[PDB]
Amino acid sequence: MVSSYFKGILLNLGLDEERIEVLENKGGIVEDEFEGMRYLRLKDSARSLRRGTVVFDEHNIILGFPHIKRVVQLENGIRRAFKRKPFYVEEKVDGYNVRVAKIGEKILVFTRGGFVCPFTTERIEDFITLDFFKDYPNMVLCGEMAGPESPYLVEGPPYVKEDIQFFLFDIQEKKTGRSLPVEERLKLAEEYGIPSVEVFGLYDLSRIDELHALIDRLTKEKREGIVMKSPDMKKIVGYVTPYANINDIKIGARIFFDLPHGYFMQRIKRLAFYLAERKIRGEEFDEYARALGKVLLEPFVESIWDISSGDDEIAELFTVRVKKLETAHKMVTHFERLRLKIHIDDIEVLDNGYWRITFKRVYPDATKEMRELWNGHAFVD
Amino acid sequence: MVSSYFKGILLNLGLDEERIEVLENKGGIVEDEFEGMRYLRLKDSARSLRRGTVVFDEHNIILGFPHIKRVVQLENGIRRAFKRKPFYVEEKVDGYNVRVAKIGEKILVFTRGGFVCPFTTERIEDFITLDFFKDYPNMVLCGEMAGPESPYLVEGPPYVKEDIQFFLFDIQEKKTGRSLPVEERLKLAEEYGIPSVEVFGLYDLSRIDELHALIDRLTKEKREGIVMKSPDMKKIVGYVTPYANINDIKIGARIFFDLPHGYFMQRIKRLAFYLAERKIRGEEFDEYARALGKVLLEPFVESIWDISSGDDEIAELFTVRVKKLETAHKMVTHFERLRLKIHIDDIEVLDNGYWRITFKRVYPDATKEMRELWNGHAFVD
Ligand SMILES: [Mg+2]
Ligand SMILES: [Mg+2]
Ligand SMILES: [Mg+2]
Ligand SMILES: [Mg+2]
Repeated sequence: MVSSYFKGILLNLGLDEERIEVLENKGGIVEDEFEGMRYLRLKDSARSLRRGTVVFDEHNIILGFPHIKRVVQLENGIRRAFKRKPFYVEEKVDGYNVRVAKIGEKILVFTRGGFVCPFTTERIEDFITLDFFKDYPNMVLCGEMAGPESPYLVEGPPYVKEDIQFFLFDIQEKKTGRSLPVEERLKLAEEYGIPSVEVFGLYDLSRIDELHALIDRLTKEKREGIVMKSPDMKKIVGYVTPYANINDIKIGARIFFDLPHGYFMQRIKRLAFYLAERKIRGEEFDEYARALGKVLLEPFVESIWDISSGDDEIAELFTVRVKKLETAHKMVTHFERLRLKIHIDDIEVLDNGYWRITFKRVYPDATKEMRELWNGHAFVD
Repeated sequence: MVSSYFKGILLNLGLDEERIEVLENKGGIVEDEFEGMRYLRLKDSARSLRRGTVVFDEHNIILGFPHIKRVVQLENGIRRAFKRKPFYVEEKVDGYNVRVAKIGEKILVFTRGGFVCPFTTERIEDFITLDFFKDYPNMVLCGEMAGPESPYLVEGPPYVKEDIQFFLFDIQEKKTGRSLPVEERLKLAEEYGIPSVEVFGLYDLSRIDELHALIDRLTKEKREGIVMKSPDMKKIVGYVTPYANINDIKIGARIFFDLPHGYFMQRIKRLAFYLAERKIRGEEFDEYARALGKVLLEPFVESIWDISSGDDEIAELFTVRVKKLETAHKMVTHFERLRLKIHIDDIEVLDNGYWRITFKRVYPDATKEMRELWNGHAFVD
């Protein structure tokens, strides 16, 4: 299942031989390959080695991201996490996270599960100077890839009007995964001109009313929310806008089936706690209730009508821009290896010489369940 | 864990000794007691022995109910289940199901999991002549207990204006669980004056438009739906109204947490498929969307405000009528044994000599989760 080359590295990191065998047999560790370079992916956590960790050799170990906790009640979430101590407040940007690292002579870009993204790996030179990795070869740039032409999302921040952008939110050490303190990370982003998430400033519990006002502005601006970080990066909590919760449901309800457990319920919960904390009542409350009902039902009913004839599969269209047509071929191979059903729908050359690729992503499992129910399949609750 | 008396009975029914041991160790079979009579309850299925089966001796075996499948698309659900053959259409009544049987010299009433209900056991003589069991001691009357003064629900059919009522929907053999054909069951209900679910008539696929019209009438009348049965009772499918799905969410959203998996999602799904099948559009669609958003959010936000001070637990009030105060004491003991937190809030003697008991049922686990989130606990998605 997994080479003794990689199991030897795990042994030297202190994993037990029995744990390695269980991980190997259960598919918790798997081998992958990018441009001929073999590496190990952690599909499950292995003690200190978080899910999404990748191992190329004894030194080139890129730790997966911790799961960052969210609060649904902002004022008490702050009181619990930070008491009255100060914390940085940054934008939560709605994209996909990436880790950028120098591996051998190559700059590689990893998505959350530890896959090398051929698209982002080709594009990352458009956003980050490679000087950073000449000076800090053992550091990992951590950021959100976000915009309207994304390979993995169909939404994004309003201020990215075309293509896609990188937004730094952390700088971590290889092997240990240790985060730089906020201030040092921000100094490095300045020094190397690395685009950053917006840092709104330094706040504390006493400024809760300014933070509510910020959330209200972000909601009207169709932005995702905030991430709250102690200066030493040891305490991190996120809080998202009602816009983010409502729009997530709208996008998801087109598919409905085969989504992460609790996808819709969690966002209904976050909406209810926002309405409760902000004391929203009267007509304003009614507009949220109407919006929630609309985004749950309208996209879902439309897909039912789509599938009800019997030909089509539920689908999402998206576009990306690539420098080389060869990258588009590599993404098709990459999607096929990820067990996604995605094909090229259109291609256009742009006036700057980039290729704009339109992909169509279809959802056969959600389609099957939706169609079986339409066709009268009977099931127990 | 479980007496050799009962394991001997299971052996004679053909269960394997190893299966019995696994069931015993896992708590899939447990012993219970009512008025000094010991019996075995099946918390898990055991081959042919469905969950909720109870065993008192070699003969007094009362089979649990099959899980009756539902369709979410009525016309195609009928086409799939029945093709163009006729089927009976009965009312689905929103209550709790019961099995009534003669055990020794006693008439006992069992709820779905196989518990003897002390309330319904005391009350059942108000609805069914015990003559039936003099003539058919080996038959089980199966019905819904429904009304505004219910120990287990806080909703019910509109035409039960006070107290609670029994509605027969099946007659089954002891030990085998075999259902009588519809016509024989209806003849017996007539002969013994047993109150029945409304039988709307005999229908087929060709009458789908009359069935949609029926569903529309039932929805406006705040009734639950229909159950479709082949005359031989071998094919049974249910279909519920949009009213039932919306009101279920409204009731459930007061608690929200600690409910059956998929409770809300399943009812959102049923609403979407009704809107799609009936081609509901425009203002009519908007009113369903507004209703769905309101029943998800309003009861939930109200409970958050309730718990936000820190004293109260989420609660439901209900009333029942009993002939004897002693029955009220037995229900408290019964609730305590079921791991419910329910106490007596009020008592009133009625002009007919019955006692009206007001109980308060509280939800400590849902309360705890709701309050932790309000108080700022941070969690991953
Ligand atoms: Mg995100
Ligand atoms: Mg989003
Ligand atoms: Mg029911
Ligand atoms: Mg109901």
